[PDB]
Amino acid sequence: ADFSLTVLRARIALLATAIGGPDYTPPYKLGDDCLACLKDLKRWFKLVDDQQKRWDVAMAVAEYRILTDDLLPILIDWENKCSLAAKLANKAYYDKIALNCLQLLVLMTWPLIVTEQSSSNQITLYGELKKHQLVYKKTILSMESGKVLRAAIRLALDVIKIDRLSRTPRDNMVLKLVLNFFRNVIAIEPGEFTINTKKSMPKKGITSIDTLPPNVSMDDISLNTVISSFHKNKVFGFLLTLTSSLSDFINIPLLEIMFYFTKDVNQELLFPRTSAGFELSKLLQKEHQMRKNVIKHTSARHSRFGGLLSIQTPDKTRLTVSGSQALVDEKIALQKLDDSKKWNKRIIKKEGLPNSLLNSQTGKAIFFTESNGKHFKEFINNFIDSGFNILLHSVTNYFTTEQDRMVTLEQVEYLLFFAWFVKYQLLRSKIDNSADIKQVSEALKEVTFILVSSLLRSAYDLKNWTVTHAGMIAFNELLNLVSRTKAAQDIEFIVSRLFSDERIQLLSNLPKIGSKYSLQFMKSCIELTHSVLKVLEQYSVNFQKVQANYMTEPVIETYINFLERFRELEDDSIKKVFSFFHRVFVQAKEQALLFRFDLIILLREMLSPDGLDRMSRSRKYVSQFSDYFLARLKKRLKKSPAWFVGLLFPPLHNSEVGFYQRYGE
Amino acid sequence: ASFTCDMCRAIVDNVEQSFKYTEPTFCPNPSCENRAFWTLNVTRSRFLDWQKVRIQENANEIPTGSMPRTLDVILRGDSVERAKPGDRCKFTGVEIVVPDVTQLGLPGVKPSSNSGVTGLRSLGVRDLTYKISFLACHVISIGNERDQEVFLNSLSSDEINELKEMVKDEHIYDKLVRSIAPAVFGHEAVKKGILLQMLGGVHKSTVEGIKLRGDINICVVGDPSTSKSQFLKYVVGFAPRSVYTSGKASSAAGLTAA
Amino acid sequence: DIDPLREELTLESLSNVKANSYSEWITQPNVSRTIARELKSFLLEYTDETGRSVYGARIRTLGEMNSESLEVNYRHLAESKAILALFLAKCPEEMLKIFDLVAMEATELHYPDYARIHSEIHVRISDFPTIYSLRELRESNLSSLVRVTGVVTRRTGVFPQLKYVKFNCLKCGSILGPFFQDSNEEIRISFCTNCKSKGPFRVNGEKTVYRNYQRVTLQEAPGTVPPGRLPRHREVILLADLVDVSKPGEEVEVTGIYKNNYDGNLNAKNGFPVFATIIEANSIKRVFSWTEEEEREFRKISRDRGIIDKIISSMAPSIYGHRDIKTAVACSLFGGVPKNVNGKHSIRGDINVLLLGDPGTAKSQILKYVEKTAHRAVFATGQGASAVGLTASVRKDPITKEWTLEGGALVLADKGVCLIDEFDKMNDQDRTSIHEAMEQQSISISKAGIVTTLQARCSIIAAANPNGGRYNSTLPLAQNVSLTEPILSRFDILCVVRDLVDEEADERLATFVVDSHVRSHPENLNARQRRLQRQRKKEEEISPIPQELLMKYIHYARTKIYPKLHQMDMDKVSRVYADLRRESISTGSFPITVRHLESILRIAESFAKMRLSEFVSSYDLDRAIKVVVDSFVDAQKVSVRRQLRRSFAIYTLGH
DNA sequence: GGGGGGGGGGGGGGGGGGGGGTTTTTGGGGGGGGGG
DNA sequence: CCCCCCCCCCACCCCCCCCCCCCCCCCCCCCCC
Ligand SMILES: Nc1ncnc2c1ncn2[C@@H]1O[C@H](COP(=O)(O)OP(=O)(O)NP(=O)(O)O)[C@@H](O)[C@H]1O
Ligand SMILES: [Mg+2]
Ligand SMILES: [Zn+2]
Ligand SMILES: [Zn+2]
Repeated sequence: ADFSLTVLRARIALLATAIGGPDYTPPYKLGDDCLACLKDLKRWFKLVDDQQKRWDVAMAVAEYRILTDDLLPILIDWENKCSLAAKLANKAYYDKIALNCLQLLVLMTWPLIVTEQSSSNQITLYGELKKHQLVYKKTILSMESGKVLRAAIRLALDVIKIDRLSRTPRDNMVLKLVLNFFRNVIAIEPGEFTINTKKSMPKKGITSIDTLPPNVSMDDISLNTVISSFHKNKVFGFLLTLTSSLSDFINIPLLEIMFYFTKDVNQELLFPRTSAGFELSKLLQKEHQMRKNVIKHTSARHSRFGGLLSIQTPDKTRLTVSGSQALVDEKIALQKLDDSKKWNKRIIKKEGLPNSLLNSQTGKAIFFTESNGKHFKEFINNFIDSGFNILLHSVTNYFTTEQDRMVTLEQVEYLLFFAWFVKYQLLRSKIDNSADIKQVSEALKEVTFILVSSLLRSAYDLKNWTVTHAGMIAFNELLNLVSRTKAAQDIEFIVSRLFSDERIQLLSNLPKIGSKYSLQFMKSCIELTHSVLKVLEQYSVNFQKVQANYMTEPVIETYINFLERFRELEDDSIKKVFSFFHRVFVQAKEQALLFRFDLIILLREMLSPDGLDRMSRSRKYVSQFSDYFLARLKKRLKKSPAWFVGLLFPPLHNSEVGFYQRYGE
Repeated sequence: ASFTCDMCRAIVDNVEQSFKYTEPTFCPNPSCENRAFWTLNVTRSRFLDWQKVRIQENANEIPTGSMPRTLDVILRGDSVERAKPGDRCKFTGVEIVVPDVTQLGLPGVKPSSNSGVTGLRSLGVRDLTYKISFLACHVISIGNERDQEVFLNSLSSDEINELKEMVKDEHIYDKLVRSIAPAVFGHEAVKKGILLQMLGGVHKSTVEGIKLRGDINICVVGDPSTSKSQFLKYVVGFAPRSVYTSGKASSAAGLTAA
Repeated sequence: DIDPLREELTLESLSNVKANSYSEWITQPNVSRTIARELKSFLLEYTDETGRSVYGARIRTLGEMNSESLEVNYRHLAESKAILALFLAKCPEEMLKIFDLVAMEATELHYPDYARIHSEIHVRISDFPTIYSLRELRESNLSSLVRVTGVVTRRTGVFPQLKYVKFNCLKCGSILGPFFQDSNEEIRISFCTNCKSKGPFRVNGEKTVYRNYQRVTLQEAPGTVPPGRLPRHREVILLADLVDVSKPGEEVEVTGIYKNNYDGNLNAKNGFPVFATIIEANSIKRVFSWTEEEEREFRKISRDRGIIDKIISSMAPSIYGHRDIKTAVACSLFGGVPKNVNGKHSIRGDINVLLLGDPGTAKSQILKYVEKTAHRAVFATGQGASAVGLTASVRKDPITKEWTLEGGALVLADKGVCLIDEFDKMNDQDRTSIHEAMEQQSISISKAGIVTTLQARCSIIAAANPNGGRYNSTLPLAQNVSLTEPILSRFDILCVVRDLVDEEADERLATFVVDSHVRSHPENLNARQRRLQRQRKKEEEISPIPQELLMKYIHYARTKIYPKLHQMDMDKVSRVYADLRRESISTGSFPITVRHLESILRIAESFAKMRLSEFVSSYDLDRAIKVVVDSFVDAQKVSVRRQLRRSFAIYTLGH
């Protein structure tokens, strides 16, 4: 009962007074028995919140501001003691409270996850408890430019000094704990607005998803602040020299840190591919095209002017609409008579991991400042140039073992980590000849292919769609790299025999199921399919034997459902879809399968003035496709008036007439 | 705005506000059943200084003496109270529509009762209407600091040097009097008096509370042939915080206060 | 390590605020218990430099007065445990809630069973250091303690308001626990806790408790608002002990909490989410009260043989000469004794004075001084005073839609003075409104169905120029001034003020005036203490007793002392009045009337009042006769004034 | 390997309950006009 | 020219709406042909 809660909160408040405080003689000063008090607070975390599965101490500690107002002052001033002394060299004791402060920071910043196994109290407290971690992330990054980060690296340097031979299990743990601190500080991200669904929605939905507490802004949490404070505390230098020193107890958290940096940033944002103002002018012109389009869809006189059109149909019957512009344009009248319907078909629905490229909105960029972009890109450049192959070899040499116990989070973060840096180095090398494909050579060592294949095959068999999607992404970048090294030249021939049979079948069956899943799932299926087809064509066991496994209606449904988002897709993705159509329809000549009205509607909606950019290369491809498509449909209808009705339906799987429908003799 | 739920102590925060007083539609707690039962947390929520001011078309800009057209201007934050009644001002900011917030649905208010717009689900059968208002982010007017430091420390150093080159002149006193009312010829004694009126005496308060007048009262007796009103036109044109009035046109009340 | 219901903290921990907000810190129960001990320690162990506990003495006084209010000085809290003072400024609603409980505990310790006399105590914060004008209030002041000045423009009636209220649910077990009512919002019951559902509700009949309530509109003082700008205002709410501590038209200084609430009317008519605002008062100020030592100082100086003359010299000390005017003003300002003969005949105690004379003779300045010095005062020059603006008026009440009275100047200054400068400039219809209030000491309005008589117990002091702008000593009084006999007779001291060229008199006066101007120049141990000391050093050059002492002495003498006539020289006053009447047969002379006979007695009583003497001595009566006879003689034309002064000398130069 | 049937979730419709919906007199001040 | 007068202006049923409950429809999964 809540009496226990007020007793708890009272205890935590008294402990908050025991830690320390400012001294007017302003400087922060530790309390008497400070180490015992910090130990008792750590005890409270284990004793209550872990062992009873509560998070009540984790809430109370935020209420009484212990992290922001004691522990960060302690760590920053201890860092100042050690750094000022380092130029000049009872520290042997104060080092202990600094370590225990870092332990408490790792506890209070520990990434919260809620599942079915989480307690009722935990899932109740989750939403507000996340907010205090966001305050912690802000304060950790901002306070004295984040000098606590320098305190953390000093605590790590104080075991890196003693040899690889010297470091005890406790020293190894301390280094791993510092990595968990950096990982946590990166990893905190705003929570999701978790609505109760017992009671029906009112006449207005949710007012806003915003979960940030009032003293936080999303810019405080943005990657710009992380990169700035990490650069100004040389965290990047620490990580680079740490991975340079890898010659493996800590390898999983270090991998995890690189995942947590990469997980939501797009590689091409780090490359250009008055300039900002010029581009603003370009943006304004692009939306002005939409203005001159919506103007034609707008009444030239006021809304109450209200002249009535009547559409007489081809039969002796009449419809009526009020569209003032529609009086001179039956196109508008028809689509308005369609939009007038009150009816809509009812539509259908559909956690222990963070948001990422796996599930963001497809165009969701991160807006680096130029200095932060430079600092981040040079850091990951130096990482590729030093740490990639050894770290990937280290963690994959682990992960070939213990696959059965590889938790889902660990799987998805590993696959995404692999894919992101492979894609990045390919892009940097396509930009600069000075950058080497072989600097990510560990990707191609067959152990890696075997592991990623095992993860994809197992996740598909286990119907783990999350890891399935991530392994699909990893396969896309692996095949991308493989095609590049095929041009750069043996391993290409080797994998080009290993992905035979069962792997062909599995890859063929991802886009059969993909139509049921989110837009990013479908996008990754399409991307994989294009990569697979270009790889197999570069090889070209038989080409027709493989591609026939793809050319079937469930795959076409995935392609159409992906293409329904054309306004929100990128031009290159439309190009990829229409190149697939180009092969299937023009070259492979299974043209019957695309004579279906969903495509017809979609073609008109994007070729309409309300659709694609007039000067778009993808518009050029859709126009080029559509002329030939209409010509072929005209031919088939002239040869088959039955196909006027067949256009409406799935084609006939009763082969005895199905062949005739498909080809028409 | 920021609200605490009635049936559980959870808090919604950073709630943006429409023109109506806007309360949250859903409880953030996945356990909770609440909709639309709330208490506003006055301490966590943030208000802003707000002030409506009504302006009318300038008297010299009306085309043929018809009625002046009017507008409602909203001032906020640091920009409030810079306007004043009867002041002539220049504002800049946003031209905005302001809905009839009663018609839009509002806690504790029965709706009000030109044809509006309807069909919007919040309105049901009602039809919404809009006034125009101007959300002004900036204001200036376009129509006694009696300590040396608070005056001097506002000046440009150029102005400081002009002041120094003026006080250096031993016979500036003559130059001041000849700078009074330069468009009227002669009458040195009157000009000297007007100088010694804009330069007042030092107002004093006695230990007993009895005040002594500092201001200086001057009379300029003259035939209607004399260039007499020129002095009043000059000093009302020149001197800050001054007025012109005519003896018979103004009554006793009209002079002191009505 | 500690009982959680009695865990407590150090003072340095309290300065080490570590909740998100001040209110979250005050309500944290370990902090709250510590705050309780802290304020209790302040009320116990804070002392005056004499070593006396101030709040010991104040609590003692509170119980002796059976008061619900404890006056706490903020500066005493800023002087000791100043973190509590900061909390009190930043978060008064919580902090006063704690401090009230502490004050009740302290007085219950000092007076056992004071819970039977009042169940609750309110700490009335005073001397809060920082002040705002109503124009100056802003968002950053919301829920802060503020100190504000204004004039109470409109005071509503005194009402009972619910304080602790139980409610009945008509479903389930009906009774609901006591909600505490605030000053802004009705209690909302979204759901009944006992059946966890919506429902209808009623106030409970088993128990409920009430507190007094009164709204006041507080407005910018007319001289404080800059010219041209409109007066700003706020609603002030007075609760419990504070109701009727002010009345309409009084300037007040208010300490309270600037609070706000949602109001759909304000939003509706303005179209923005903009909230109504109030000040919930926690103290109200109008200076004329005194301490026991101040009382002893009055008793000490009253023994002085020259005290009447030292008072008279102290009247308007920066005005030279005019000792007759200073005497008339002194007599008026102390006043006589109002009397009521078995309830069958009531008699005026107030003394009315007319300052008639030439321009530039300090008459207006004397009246402004009296406005400075009198405990209730109002000032209204000439054409600025209408008949109903002087006595009283009726208005169609804008919120009640019925007729109601509005008290004029002679109501506002009841038991006080009214000061009509430039009295000869009034319209005669305005002037003749004075009569009833000036003798019968009442106003009898009968208008718009209202019929009632108000009290108007004023001493009126008026200043006038003679006809044509200057006096003429070859004319008798009635030809010097246009005022008729019924109004002249009511001004029962007359002072005639002539501006004559006289070389050594003008020498002395001019010397005094230039000395006064340098003595009043603005530029002419801490600095504030030193400056107040310098002001006292300047003041004792011209005021035989301190002006601050003189105001409280006047107020004391007015309220405590009621001199009896005794041992009366009945034959002397009779012969004085008989001779004054006989020589007043001169057609234009000052019209001696029975109210002047009673004026001698009022003036003698006022002189005994100046001595704090409950009996009128022969010296008081002789000085009164000297004043009245000199006032009569001075009004006569030069053709007869020597002969009359010689004839009357037997009554007055014997003193 | 595809189609049918069974079972579960989600949405929509219908019903029921509830709450909301100006002239005439009197007094005062100020302005304007007329008579001595 | 001054004062007084007098004139003017002003203060219980029905509809909209919202909530609750029940049934039906649509999708997914499993079994049978
Ligand atoms: N005896 C005096 N001592 C000091 N100051 C004086 C004296 N007589 C006049 N004055 C000054 O004269 C000025 C005018 O005073 P004031 O009170 O207006 O005179 P008054 O009697 O009212 N004349 P008037 O208003 O024309 O009837 C003030 O500033 C006074 O300080
Ligand atoms: Mg005067
Ligand atoms: Zn809730
Ligand atoms: Zn109930």
